[PDB]
Amino acid sequence: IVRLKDANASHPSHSAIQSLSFHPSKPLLLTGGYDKTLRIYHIDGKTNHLVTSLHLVGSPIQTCTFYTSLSNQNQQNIFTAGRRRYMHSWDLSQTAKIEKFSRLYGHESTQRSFENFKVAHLQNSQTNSVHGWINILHSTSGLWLMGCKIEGVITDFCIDYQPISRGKFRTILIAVNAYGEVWEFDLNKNGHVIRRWKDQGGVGITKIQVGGNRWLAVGSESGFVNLYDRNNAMTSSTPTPVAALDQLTTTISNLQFSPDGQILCMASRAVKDALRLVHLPSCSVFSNWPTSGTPLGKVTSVAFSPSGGLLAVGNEQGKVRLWKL
Amino acid sequence: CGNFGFIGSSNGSITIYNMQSGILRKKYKLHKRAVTGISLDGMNRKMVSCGLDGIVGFYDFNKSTLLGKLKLDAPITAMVYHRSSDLFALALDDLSIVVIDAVTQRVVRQLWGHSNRITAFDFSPEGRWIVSASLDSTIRTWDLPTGGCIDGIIVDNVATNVKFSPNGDLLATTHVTGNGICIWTNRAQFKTVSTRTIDES
Amino acid sequence: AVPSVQTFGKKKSATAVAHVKAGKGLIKVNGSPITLVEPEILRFKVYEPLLLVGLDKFSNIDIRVRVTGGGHVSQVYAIRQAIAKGLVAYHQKYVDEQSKNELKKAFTSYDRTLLIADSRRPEPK
Amino acid sequence: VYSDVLALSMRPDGKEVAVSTLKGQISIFNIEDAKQVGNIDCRKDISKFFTTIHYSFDGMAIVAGGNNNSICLYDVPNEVLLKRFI
Repeated sequence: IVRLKDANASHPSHSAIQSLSFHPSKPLLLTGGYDKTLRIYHIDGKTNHLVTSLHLVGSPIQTCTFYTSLSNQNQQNIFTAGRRRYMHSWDLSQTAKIEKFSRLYGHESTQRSFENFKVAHLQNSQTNSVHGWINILHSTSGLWLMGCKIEGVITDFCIDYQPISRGKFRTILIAVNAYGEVWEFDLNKNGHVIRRWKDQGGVGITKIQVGGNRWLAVGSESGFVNLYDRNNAMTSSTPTPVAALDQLTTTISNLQFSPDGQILCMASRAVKDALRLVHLPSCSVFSNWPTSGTPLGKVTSVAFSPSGGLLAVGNEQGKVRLWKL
Repeated sequence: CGNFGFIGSSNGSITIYNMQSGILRKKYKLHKRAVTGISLDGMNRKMVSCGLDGIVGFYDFNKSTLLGKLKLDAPITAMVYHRSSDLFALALDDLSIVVIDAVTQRVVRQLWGHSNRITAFDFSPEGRWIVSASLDSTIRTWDLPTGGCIDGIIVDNVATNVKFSPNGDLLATTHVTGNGICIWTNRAQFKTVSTRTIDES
Repeated sequence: AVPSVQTFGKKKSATAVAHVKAGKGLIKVNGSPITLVEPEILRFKVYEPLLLVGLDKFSNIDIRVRVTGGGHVSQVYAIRQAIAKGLVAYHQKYVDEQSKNELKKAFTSYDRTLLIADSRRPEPK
Repeated sequence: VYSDVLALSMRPDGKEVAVSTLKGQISIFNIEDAKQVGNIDCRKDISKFFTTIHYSFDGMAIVAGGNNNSICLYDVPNEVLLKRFI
């Protein structure tokens, strides 16, 4: 295995990471910082030099989400959001004109702010959850297209959600956080439920990724990892793992899937030097790496590439580190 | 009586403290997962508990003896207890409501029909009804002498809390939107009604 | 000032005033611990307040008594009344009531008049 | 042991007997004078009263009354059944 060169990009303080994402065609690392810094720097394992950054005055930042991966605007536009009731367009054509996305009617001032939004595949749909039903509107027209009435009674501005690897047209999930309930909803017809089923919020309020589906692995706050197939969601509603393993003595604060849905990644942020990789469907732990003998820190964010070979690990000290895998 | 407090940690320990002096009095450890609901009879005799490892713990309050335990098919999220009839209903992960007679130490009732998770449920003061609030916008009255659903209230703002008044008059419901608390009226001047379920969407 | 209570224990003519004060568990009879008493067989009868409710119970207090009057049987019956009365007097004022209800239940169930002194008043029938 | 008594209560079997103490404690005992319970003093500010007491006819309860504007309920074990305030 190849140990790459250590990273050099760091915050002046000890700070967190808004989002980790990748350019789909080139190796490039996008970074949103909390001081209104929208920077992106080139990575090869040898390079960390800054391509460009963005600091728009009269607009702070609160969350970061990489704008849609395939319509035509993966490589031109990035929509970023702050504490105000609109969000921003960043143009690599660099034009970078602000398109004030305050154009939701009568329901704009109902959330905290634009803090959590998930764009769909072909950008004709964009999903937003409240404490809470979901708005679905265009990222290029500004009109409220529709919105599915996800009723909710324990919805707490649910932390992360995902149009699945079987296509957004097939179904689309809702991870109802603080109990982790799952609501499969169909995009082809607004108003029809695919199915709902219990996922455990007794263990795991932790973030979860969608595999592919092929595997649906979930993590707990106890080092107890579970493997849930997509067709374990059919009746009866309780899931059963084919293998449920302990590898962490402490909390599991991170989860990632590979693009083929056959590699799980997990990490924590309570004790320094702790990160683990999992193979699928062989259920193997990658033992050559990662261990506690590598500098890992208190890991907040982690991401695989669209190729999934590389691996970005952000700490609470400002160092984000990539690895070919 | 207002003398002792019963707390259940995320690791499984349940301690009994004295509310007058704030002292450690007693500690238990049987659950290996988080304790989701603790109660005791009004006679201060038998102490019940429910955990995420499926465990229903039955204790003697006078001694420290394990009186009983029952294992269910689903972990339990909440415990509401009716004191003057010694029954307690339990919201499980299998979308069913397990009402339990405590003296028998036996599972006696279980309710089905809720398509989604229930966050709030409470006993009628006469012990005949349990109106529950679920994520599928269902606020259902449950009649215990028949064991079936007799009423379902379908709303647009689902109630986060349903709470029976001590007198048989009012209902305290807190909702998802709206900082206020909707109070609901049982008519209670008459009824002989027994009519049934699913209606308007 | 320390938390402290004082009571008494009476046999036929024996007087034994107790001084149940706070501390670490010294329990003395006029200068002397319990295990030296002589009667030496009636040592077990004054062992009894250690025993009927559980042994420990004493790590926060201290005991000192003194006896004037009586006989060697009468002197030991005076103090062992006063120990149990002196014990619950601390639970009367500082500790909660229901603990003391558990003490007196363990006391009264075996009671050899541990909580009441002897008084004799005859009458023809 | 304590307590000049105003209020006395009997069982109609000749075995159980309740005494009101010189305070709000209510103690009950057998014909072999072994004290079963002693009940805590009277609360309810608008000082202590123990004026009337009764052993119920089923033999499973007693009712206690003072003059502090309520009434108290007990069983043969230690506990309070109910407390009804006027």
